[PDB]
Amino acid sequence: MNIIEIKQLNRYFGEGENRVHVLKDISLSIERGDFVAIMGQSGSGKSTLMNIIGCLDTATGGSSKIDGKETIELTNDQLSDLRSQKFGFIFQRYNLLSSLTAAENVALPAIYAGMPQSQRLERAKQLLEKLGLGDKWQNKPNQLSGGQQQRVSIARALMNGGEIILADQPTGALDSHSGENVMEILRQLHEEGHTIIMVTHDKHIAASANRIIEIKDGEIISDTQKRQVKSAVKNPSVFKGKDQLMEAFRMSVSAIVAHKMRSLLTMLGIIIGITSVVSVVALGNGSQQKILENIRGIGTNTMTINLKISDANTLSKQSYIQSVTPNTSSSGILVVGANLYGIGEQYFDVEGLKLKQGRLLTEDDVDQSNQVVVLDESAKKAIFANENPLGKTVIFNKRPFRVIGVVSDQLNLYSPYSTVLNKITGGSRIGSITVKISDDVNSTVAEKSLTELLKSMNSDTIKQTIENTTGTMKLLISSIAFISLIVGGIGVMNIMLVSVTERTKEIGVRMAIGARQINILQQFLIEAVLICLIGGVAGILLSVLIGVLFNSFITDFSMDFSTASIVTAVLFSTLIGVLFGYMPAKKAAELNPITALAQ
Amino acid sequence: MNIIEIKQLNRYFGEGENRVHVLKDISLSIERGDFVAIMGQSGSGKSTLMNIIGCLDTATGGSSKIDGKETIELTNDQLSDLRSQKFGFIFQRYNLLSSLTAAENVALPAIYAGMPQSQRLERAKQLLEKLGLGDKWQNKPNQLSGGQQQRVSIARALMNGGEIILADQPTGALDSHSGENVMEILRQLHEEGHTIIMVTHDKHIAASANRIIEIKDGEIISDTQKRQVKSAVKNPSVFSKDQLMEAFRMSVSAIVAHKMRSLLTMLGIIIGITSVVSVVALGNGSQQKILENIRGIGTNTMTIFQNLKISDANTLSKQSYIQSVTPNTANLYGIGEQYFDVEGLKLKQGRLLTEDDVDQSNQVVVLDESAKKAIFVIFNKRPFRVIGVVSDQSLNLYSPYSTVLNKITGGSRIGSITVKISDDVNSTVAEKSLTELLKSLHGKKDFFIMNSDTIKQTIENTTGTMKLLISSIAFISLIVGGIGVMNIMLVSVTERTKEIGVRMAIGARQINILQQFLIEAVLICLIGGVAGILLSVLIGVLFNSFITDFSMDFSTASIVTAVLFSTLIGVLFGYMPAKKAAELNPITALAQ
Ligand SMILES: Nc1ncnc2c1ncn2[C@@H]1O[C@H](COP(=O)(O)OP(=O)(O)OP(=O)(O)O)[C@@H](O)[C@H]1O
Ligand SMILES: Nc1ncnc2c1ncn2[C@@H]1O[C@H](COP(=O)(O)OP(=O)(O)OP(=O)(O)O)[C@@H](O)[C@H]1O
Ligand SMILES: [Mg+2]
Ligand SMILES: [Mg+2]
Repeated sequence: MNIIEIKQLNRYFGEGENRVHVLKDISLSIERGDFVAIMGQSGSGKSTLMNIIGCLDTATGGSSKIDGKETIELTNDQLSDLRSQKFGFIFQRYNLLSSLTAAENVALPAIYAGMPQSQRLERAKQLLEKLGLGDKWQNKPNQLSGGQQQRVSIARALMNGGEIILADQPTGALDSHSGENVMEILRQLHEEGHTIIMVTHDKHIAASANRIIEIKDGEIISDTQKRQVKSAVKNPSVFKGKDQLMEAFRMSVSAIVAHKMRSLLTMLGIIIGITSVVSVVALGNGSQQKILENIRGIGTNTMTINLKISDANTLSKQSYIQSVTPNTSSSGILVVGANLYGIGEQYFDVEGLKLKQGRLLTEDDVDQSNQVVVLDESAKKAIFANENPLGKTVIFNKRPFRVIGVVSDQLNLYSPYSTVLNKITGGSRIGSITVKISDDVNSTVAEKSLTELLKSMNSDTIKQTIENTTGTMKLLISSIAFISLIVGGIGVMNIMLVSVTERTKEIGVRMAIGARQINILQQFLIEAVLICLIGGVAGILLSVLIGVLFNSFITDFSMDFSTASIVTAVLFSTLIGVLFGYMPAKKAAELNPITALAQ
Repeated sequence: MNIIEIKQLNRYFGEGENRVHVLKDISLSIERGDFVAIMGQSGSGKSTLMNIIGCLDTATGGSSKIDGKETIELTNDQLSDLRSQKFGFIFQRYNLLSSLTAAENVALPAIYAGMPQSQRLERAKQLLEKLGLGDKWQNKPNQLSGGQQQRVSIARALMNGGEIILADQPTGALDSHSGENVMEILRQLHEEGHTIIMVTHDKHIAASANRIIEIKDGEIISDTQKRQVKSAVKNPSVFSKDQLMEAFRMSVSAIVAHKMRSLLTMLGIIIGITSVVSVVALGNGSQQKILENIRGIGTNTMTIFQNLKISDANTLSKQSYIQSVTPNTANLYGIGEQYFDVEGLKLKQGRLLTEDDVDQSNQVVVLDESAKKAIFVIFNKRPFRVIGVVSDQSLNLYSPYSTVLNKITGGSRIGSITVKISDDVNSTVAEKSLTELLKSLHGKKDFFIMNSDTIKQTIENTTGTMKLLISSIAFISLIVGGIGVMNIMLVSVTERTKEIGVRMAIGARQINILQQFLIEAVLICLIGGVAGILLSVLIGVLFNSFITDFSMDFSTASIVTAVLFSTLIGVLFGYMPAKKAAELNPITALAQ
């Protein structure tokens, strides 16, 4: 029977007293196949009605039925089907996409329908040929006159060959010639079985119509028909219960290339949120190595202890003891022109004394009980003043000694324990045994692991301030990485929330021309991940370049990276940049297109 | 004679092959006061010519003279004057500011003309009345139908009473009633001496013009005059505190109109401050605890290992770069008054050697923690009364030097003198300052100075590492937040380049733009700044309360640096784009 059935349709805008009655109990039925022209004074509710017909708005009250199916009760996907294939809409203000070409803007509604890309541009190019724009098929909207942009919008509405053709003032900016051709086009579509509902003010245009309604003050005044209307059985239906993503991907790349700034800035906000978190973790762990190393080098940790060399020999065969020293001293007199410490092979490693000049007590010296002495930094300057002491001799208890090297501090003389127990004091008993406990093993554990291992005192203030300042450096690195991470995240959020919501109009258009709710989320997720995992890649390998640059010029300490921070910094900056690139696009795609088109 | 003289005027668009010839050697002299209607096929160059006449575009070649004065040769403020007082422009696409009410949009061009605010709204409301929109004066453009929007535009163009009214299809989206009413307005203004140039496709509209020109493919085909033009009398030429007080009011509304943009940008600088400050203060705090953990491992001393008198040490202790001094001579260490402060040894139980013991050569000994636990005295068949114990760091015993040189060994010559070098004085400076200070006393030798200062080394060595740390992560976190503002800022203002093109076409001067865009920055900069300096404060309070370890010790140099950097950068990027737009041709600014 009818194709559109409106009854008791009311419409309101505003809050009240700021509220206005815009469509008042208007009841209208349009007969399938008609050519209806709507006329009225500016701001009388015409466009408001057209939107509720084309499923871009939703009336406050009353019924509206397309092919007898109540529109409000349809589902969201069902409604999108109507806007894609039943309705072809010519927007008053032409509502193109400013980044797409003429042809691209025409074929857009056909992508969500689902025809091959090759078929689209040829048709879109032909629609522009009919409407006199074949010369300008590549120009973008802002490279076209208003009248041309209008005809572009016309071609779009005819791209999917929709049954109904809602045309809100489709001639407004067109000359008589261009305008007549458009009416030639619309007439021939009426003649081929199409339904036309056209708002206009030009009477010559309204002449091409069979029926002419007049609206005024939200109510319907006139109703005129020249002829009766041929009958027509309704078309079958347009309801659709992989390639969809191939297209979504192509759209998202183009979009990204179109908005070079927004895109570049966005990925650049992700780039930093990664490298900043990564560079402080690696600068933090780098300055912790040096600081702890500078503390370990201020002295060692040792455990001074029937104690024969075979005890200190097996003591050195552990992995929780890295060096050992048998000990024995002597108090006598020296001569050139005191204390002679009888020490072990590794004593200069057990106490951290470092070699200044010459060499230290080798293994041959302790085996043969050599009469060789290593001098203390102090006792070396006092005896020899500023002259080289290497080789020259000293006399301890009328017994020669050949100076072989100098060491640092914490008169003192260091000779083997075999030479003090054979050539200075005699006897076989030694004073004590000293061991250098490893840096990793626990302190109080070894103090009881040596009591056990020998039966079969210790100084550890460095080993304390090490563990004490490693807990401090932890809290520092840990709490500045947390800042930089929360910083760079809110950095992505801000630039993502802005650059996305700044295209809520674009969704409103896409929804008006057929796209389904999911079609939007597809290309906006693809837009995010595609811009986030390129910013991510650029991120992990921009901090690399920074490390190299740093480790090259900087000498104090090195920037050592942590693959945990890399992961955490990337998986966080993208998990947050994708969430805020999706959330806004979704909230827009679920708005009534006209409410999305008024932003 | 002529109010508009256009000769040889050409115009192109694009880059060959993408280049098009749009206006082709068109010469057209319009007589002052006339009423002209231009017609032609869609895209024949009508809007282009219209923009050139109104000083919104500029021709590739050929002349174009308003009141005989060449246009290109005019200054950027002389044009801005024309657009405000010579031309009233009705834009084909109506080009309203979405965030302004219907009345606000119409009065706008009167700001940059300098009219009181109470008079603007009353006239704007009246103009809307004359166009039938007095019912909707509060409505924002998206709360209006296309036609209504068109009439708001018409109203705006007539706000400054410009002599020339460049109407580009003023009646396209209007019924005949409204359209004719608009024609009644234009027809009367013509009577009152206004010049009218009107682009249209309606012929009934064109009839109401004495002169009718038809353009096709960029050339002029038709030129028809019904009656001769009424003789013309040339009109007079038309060429900061308030100006700014208005721009401020524009900035505040602009900010409140873009709540998200604003809250996000000011949040962008809030972080750029809190981060920089919170890392400078987390670092300086941990440094204190680390440098303290190192200083507590030992002191720094310079032992002057005969000719060594107690008056030497007595004068040595009277410096500010020396904090304590000690004469020095089983083991019984004849030591001085402050020896337990020189080496850092601290008191366990009992007491230390007082000034009465060393003065009286008392026979009292302070025991080492190791030599105290093993035994529990008589040193060389000479009693000694124990009095205390110390911090360990053979058997060690501590007695006065006066007791060892009198009751144990004899002799008046001591062993050495140990001084405790201060924490702030440089080391190698003191090693050469004591060689001088004591040499002035002439008591040399010895002066064979030792210096144990590895602690004083491994603080300067780690303070140089902690410096490079806090200094390079404060540079990161600063560069980070600085770009974070640039991003959010460089978008937010490029987002409104068209708003500028509107303001520039409708009268504003270049400077007028920079005024309200700077005030938009500084006003949003120094609020997020305040929000930043005191949000970091609250973070410190939260950190110092729950964390026992190192306290977050702030710096009043990073506070300044962070703020003055996050604003100077947010201001530089709120201005740079706004200024680059306001110097484009208004049409090129309107196409974005
Ligand atoms: N940026 C551009 N790049 C290339 N060509 C352009 C550009 N802008 C406009 N053009 C072309 O130059 C011509 C100028 O059109 P103009 O703006 O004068 O439209 P018009 O004559 O007012 O048409 P209508 O009557 O439809 O409004 C058009 O044919 C258009 O295709
Ligand atoms: N968001 C809104 N808030 C308040 N009022 C609104 C809103 N949107 C539209 N209106 C009002 O609803 C009415 C309907 O406008 P509509 O767009 O239908 O006009 P129209 O019939 O298309 O006229 P034109 O020929 O000018 O396009 C107008 O009077 C307008 O002021
Ligand atoms: Mg309308
Ligand atoms: Mg035009």
